[PDB]
Amino acid sequence: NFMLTQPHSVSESPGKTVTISCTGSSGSIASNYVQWYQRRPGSAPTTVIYEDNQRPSGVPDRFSASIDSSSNSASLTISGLKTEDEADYYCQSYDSSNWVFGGGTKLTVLQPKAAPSVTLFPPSSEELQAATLVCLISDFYPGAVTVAWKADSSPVKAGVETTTPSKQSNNKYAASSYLSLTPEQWKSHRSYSCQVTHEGSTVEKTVAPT
Amino acid sequence: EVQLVESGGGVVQPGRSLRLSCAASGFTFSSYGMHWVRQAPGKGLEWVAVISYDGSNKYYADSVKGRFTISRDNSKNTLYLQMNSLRAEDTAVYYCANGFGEYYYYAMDVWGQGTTVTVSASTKGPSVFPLAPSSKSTSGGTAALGCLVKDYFPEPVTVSWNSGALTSGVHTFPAVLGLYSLSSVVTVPSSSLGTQTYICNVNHKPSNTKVDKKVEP
Amino acid sequence: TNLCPFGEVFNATRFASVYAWNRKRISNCVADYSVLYNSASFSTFKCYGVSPTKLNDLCFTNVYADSFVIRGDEVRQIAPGQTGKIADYNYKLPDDFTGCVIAWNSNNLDSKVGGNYNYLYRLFRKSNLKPFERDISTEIYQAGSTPCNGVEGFNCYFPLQSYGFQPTNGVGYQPYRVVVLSFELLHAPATVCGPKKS
Ligand SMILES: *[C@@H]1O[C@H](CO[C@@H]2O[C@@H](C)[C@@H](O)[C@@H](O)[C@@H]2O)[C@@H](O[C@@H]2O[C@H](CO)[C@@H](O[C@@H]3O[C@H](CO)[C@@H](O)[C@H](O)[C@@H]3O)[C@H](O)[C@H]2NC(C)=O)[C@H](O)[C@H]1NC(C)=O
Repeated sequence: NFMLTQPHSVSESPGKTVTISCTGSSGSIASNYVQWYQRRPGSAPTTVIYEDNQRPSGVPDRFSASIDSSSNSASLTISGLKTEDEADYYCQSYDSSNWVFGGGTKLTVLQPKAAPSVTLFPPSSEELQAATLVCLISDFYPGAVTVAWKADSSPVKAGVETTTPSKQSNNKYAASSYLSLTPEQWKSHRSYSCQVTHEGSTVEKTVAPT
Repeated sequence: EVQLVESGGGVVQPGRSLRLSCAASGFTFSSYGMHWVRQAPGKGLEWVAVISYDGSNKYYADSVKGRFTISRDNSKNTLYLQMNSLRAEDTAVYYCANGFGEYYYYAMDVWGQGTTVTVSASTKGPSVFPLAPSSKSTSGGTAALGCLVKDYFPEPVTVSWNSGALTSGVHTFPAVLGLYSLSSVVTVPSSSLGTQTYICNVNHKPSNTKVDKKVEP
Repeated sequence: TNLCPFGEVFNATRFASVYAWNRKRISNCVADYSVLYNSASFSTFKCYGVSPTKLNDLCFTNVYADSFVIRGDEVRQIAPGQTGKIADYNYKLPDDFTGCVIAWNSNNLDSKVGGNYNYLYRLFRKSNLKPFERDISTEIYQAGSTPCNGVEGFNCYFPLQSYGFQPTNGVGYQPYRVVVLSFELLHAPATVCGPKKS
């Protein structure tokens, strides 16, 4: 079915301008009206753009949107960034009988950036006595981390994940993720890696379990 | 002042039924279309259903197609979402929203404040499993080490050592159903040569079951 | 019941070929627009120079309803500023268009197993159509430097070609019924009004 795909995260400095993309797949984004909704942390969503590029009354002119049928994409653009703009941003439209939301993009108004450090090891042989694995992440900013768990070299859907919380006065972030496994796959492949992707620079961030 | 206040259930057993209500005030309810949208913890927004101002047009997301059922009562100014056969993947804050402009519903305008529907269960305490360490000190002196607390309901299970080691990067728990579990990490830069003992004191609460384990490499 | 006959424009049994697109003038009536409320039954729904949510409180001198059939990948051309065989030679919207464009997949009506060939379009034209112009002539098109004497052949083409609407085509080659509402404001009294300022 028609799909809306947004980047997982984006971030810019106060006073600057950022742009969140919304590219359709299996259908044309320019066919039907595209909306943009803002959900601040803990709050309910609010409307910021309707009918491709209209602003409701009260939305500052820092917010702008457009369509690009060449790339099959809609683009929200926020100028003069302020810390109040930090939120999840969801684009929305519909294909026939189905109303579709983009996956959502967490916007972080930039405090310094820090790549995350990863630890993983599930040797609780007391658990194999009856095994769930552990992939720990800590000290990263901004707080948007995507982790892929690969049985051998193939992804799994048994992977569980936390909601990326903020660790006290550090103001940075630290998350944890667990997955139920069988001994076979960690023995099968040479590793059973757990990879973390943070910003544009995600060089490694993946330990090799067994 | 257009207001939407959802009211409805919270904690429910899988395979049961629950009836959400949305109370609309500050606009002519009968001339607007209404949406249901949910947001499972951690995940993004997902559309449930929409109903025309008439009640004559009803559409559903595929993932709720048969079980869920949207309805309204314009005399009571109330929107209803009947969800039978509740499963655990339907756990989310459920928002109710009106369509942009009268009648049309290609867009959402005002959203409610939501009701949180949790599908699950019995109060019970956890077990504890040790995480064994590794290091292989190569001028780094970084030996990470910790413990685990599996299947505990609810918060906040305390984890530490009750001693002089105050360098533990404790973490939190993923509330999923499909596990509930904690973890904590401790660092010993000497990579203790089978000497330093690390007790891991872990107290419960909803079952009064404090446990401890010793992490032996 | 001087209710504007919009629903009959949408639910008509027969639709015109795009080269001979049909125009129905809507006048001296109260505008319903309820057929536009069900966005799920359309593949594309866009207005221009007006919001759909304001139509019920507006008045116009005339409304024109233009309708026709084209194939799927050509619906994007029913918009201001577009180009292509439809927008150049068949149906051209002005740059300052004020109205709405509505379309839906009509494969279940306009495609036949052997292929439906009754729907035509103009392949060639000495020049682009001006906005809202219609061309139903069938002079042989001189594609080369050598003139034709009303005779077909190489570089001497019949200007109308036929769609091949077969129920198993790809959606880009399936038939789409299009309705184009244009809202006209003259310096004269309005005759078509939404139900909130009748
Ligand atoms: C083609 O459409 C016309 C116009 O009605 C349309 O119906 C919807 C499908 C939308 O497209 C709307 O934009 C539009 O109004 C049909 O004619 C009309 O149908 C309606 C509903 O069947 C009739 O309304 C009823 O009126 C009686 C009393 O007259 C009431 O008791 C009912 O509650 C209801 O309000 C309306 O009278 C009728 N008009 C005429 C002149 O017949 C038409 O049937 C349809 N044709 C086909 C082949 O589908």
